[PDB]
Amino acid sequence: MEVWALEGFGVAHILQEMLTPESFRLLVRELRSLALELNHFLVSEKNFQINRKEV
Amino acid sequence: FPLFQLESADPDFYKIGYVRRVRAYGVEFKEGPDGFGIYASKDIEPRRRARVIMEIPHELMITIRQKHPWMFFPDIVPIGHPIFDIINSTDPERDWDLRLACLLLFSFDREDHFWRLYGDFLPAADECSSLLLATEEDLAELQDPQLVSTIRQQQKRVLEFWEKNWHSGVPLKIKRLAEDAERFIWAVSIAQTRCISMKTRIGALVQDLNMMIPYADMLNHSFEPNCFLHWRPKDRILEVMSNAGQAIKKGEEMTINYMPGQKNNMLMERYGFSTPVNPWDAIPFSGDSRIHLNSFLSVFNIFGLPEEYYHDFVDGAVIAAARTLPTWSDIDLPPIPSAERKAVKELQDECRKMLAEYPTTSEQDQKLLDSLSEARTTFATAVKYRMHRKMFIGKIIKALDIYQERLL
Amino acid sequence: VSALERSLRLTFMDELMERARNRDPSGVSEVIYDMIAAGLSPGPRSFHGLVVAHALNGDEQGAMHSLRKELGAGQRPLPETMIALVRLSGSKGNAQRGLELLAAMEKLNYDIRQAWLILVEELVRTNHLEEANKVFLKGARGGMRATDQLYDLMIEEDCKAGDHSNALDISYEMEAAGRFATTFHFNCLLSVQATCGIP
Amino acid sequence: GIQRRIWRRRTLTKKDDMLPFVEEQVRKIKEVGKVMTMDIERLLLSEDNRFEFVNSVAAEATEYVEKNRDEYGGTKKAIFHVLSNRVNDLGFDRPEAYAESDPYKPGPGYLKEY
Amino acid sequence: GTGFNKGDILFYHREFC
Ligand SMILES: Nc1ncnc2c1ncn2[C@@H]1O[C@H](CSCC[C@H](N)C(=O)O)[C@@H](O)[C@H]1O
Repeated sequence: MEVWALEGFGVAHILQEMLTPESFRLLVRELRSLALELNHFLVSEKNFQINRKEV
Repeated sequence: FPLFQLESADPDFYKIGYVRRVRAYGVEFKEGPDGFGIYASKDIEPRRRARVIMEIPHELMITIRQKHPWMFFPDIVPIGHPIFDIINSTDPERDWDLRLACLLLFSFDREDHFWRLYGDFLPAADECSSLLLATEEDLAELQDPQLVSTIRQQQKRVLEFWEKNWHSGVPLKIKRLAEDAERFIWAVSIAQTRCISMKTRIGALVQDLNMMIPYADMLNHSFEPNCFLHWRPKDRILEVMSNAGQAIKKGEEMTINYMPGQKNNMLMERYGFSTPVNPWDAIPFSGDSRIHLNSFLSVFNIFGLPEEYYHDFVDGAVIAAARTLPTWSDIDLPPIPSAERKAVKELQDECRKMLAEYPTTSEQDQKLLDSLSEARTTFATAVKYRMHRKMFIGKIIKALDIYQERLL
Repeated sequence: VSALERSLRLTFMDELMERARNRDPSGVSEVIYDMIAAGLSPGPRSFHGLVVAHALNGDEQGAMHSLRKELGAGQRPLPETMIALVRLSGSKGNAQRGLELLAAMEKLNYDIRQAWLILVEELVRTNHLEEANKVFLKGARGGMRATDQLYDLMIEEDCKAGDHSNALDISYEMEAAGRFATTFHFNCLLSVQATCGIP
Repeated sequence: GIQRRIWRRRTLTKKDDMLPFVEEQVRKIKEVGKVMTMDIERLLLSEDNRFEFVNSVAAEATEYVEKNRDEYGGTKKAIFHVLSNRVNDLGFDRPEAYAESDPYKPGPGYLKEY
Repeated sequence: GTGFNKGDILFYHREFC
């Protein structure tokens, strides 16, 4: 409910501080134990090149 | 030690607005023989951003939509009032001033309306410089047949509208607005000379409005203004903002640009005044002789693109001369001095040929204005108009002489 | 200035400017030495004819040398004189020299907006689009606002060459200046976005 | 119109009916920082979107700290400096970063107790 | 909220005098 209240105010940077990533990096490894891979890709809006984030 | 060392307007002028949330910062309203004005009461130091000079609440204005349908903001006309039918019968393009005049006369009749009080500080019929109030003899002093015919059509259009809508059978609530044609002509004159057109957002509705804005219709015109108007949608306040980074001295007049890019004949048709330093005034040349545009601009330090000429003797008339003189340009080809002197000489002859069209000269008109004792406001306006044009042509002859010599 | 001095300057500047327009830098140099022999001091407009004569005959080194003569003589170059050098540098693709001259005009307290507009168009015209983008962005990020004609030129030429990164940078600066993008500008970006394989 | 010059001064010539113990309250308003609260609302009246106003203030505050690191974090706060500067840019007058101090402090070591 | 929408000539060329 605290996350919802912060989102309702639109305080995006306060929410980021209060959440921080180890929570997501640990999630990827547990999904890997089930033979699933979760890759995070960034597509550049300038040259359309895809970057695989180090997760 | 401290022991050994233009009249101010009526104090009630600012007070009636002030008690209704009008705020003025660092400026004072001063009155002279030529009319009201806004002057810096102190040294307005430059800042990183535009400074707030005046704040005018929306509820003190008289505004109507520029485009059909006609809605009033704030809505003051009651539903079913016959004044709306008169407003609704107008030409959407040409009769914007008639619509504002009907609203203005209607506003004077309302007991609670602010312009009942503010209307007493508007120029009277013999004090307004609008050419709608000019007699046929005042138009004879313009020495401009095109402008005279334009004014006569304006006066004809305004008069016929009153005769059609203020006949004998109209209700008393309509008769008492404009009991005579001169009363309605005066209202249209106020509408033309004082209307401010802006794009505004009111709530969620963005629209173009023709606005009668008190205390902002006291700002005089300048083609190099130190102030500009800014609508603040959130609280519905018109802001008068001084230019960012521009220092304004105590006593300096606060001005806005009424009509960007418009010639003096347009300023005369709308506001009944002209300026000798109008940077958009034009003079009809034959084009047989042309000077070097790049040289002329650099001699007088006129920089920027043609539509945004500015000066780093040189004033708006020299900028106007650059735009109106016949010019040639060949990228970076330099001009031959002996061929440019022939053009300058021939351009000066054509400038003197046009000064000889006027029966009098510029200084004779200037001394005529000083000798006046019982002259109508429009008569002096008509003389100032023709004198300004003579001053502009004379400025071109001087500028060409300077340019011809600085080309060595 | 006496009447005799004015009479000689007219005929000396007549001969000088008739050889600058004749694209004869050698002749324009002879007249300047004729002025020195007569005792007349060459002003900014005499060295302008020397710069133009070299500039018209695609001679960047001689025109730069003529500018050094003008500066070495203590004269102040005209704003038009610098524009002739800036436009010449762009025609040869010399963006570094074009930017050095623009810095000089700012130092001389001139208005570099018009000369910056000329420099970018010369590079685009002479197929130096890569150099043009570098010069354009530096001016745009520096606060100068380009013409709507040049904005439409830079966006379209970049998208025809498949350079979406520069075309997107410029269109962002175009709106920051105060000119909002229209359907034309978006259609230029879409022409490249449709070929990236990511719908 | 023109008469010699003598001219008619414009006056109200019509009736407008629309025409002291707050010292403790005023001084408390400044002490608690309510003045900046009104200034923030004043600045937001000139802003179309309050979220971009917050981002712009933070961006300007970051520039202050990079420029002059040691002057912020104590009595002068960078965000308060930005807000006071933007009020002064409108032409109004505010103290720098809204910083004020107690003049009746009985020397060093003494903390005012709430 | 605040996260919406990504949040030398003329030198050494003087008059000798
Ligand atoms: N720059 C200028 N030169 C001469 N008259 C001007 C002017 N700017 C504004 N005016 C006059 O002011 C009118 C616009 S309303 C401006 C206030 C007006 N002086 C008044 O006392 O009510 C116009 O009709 C015009 O006659």
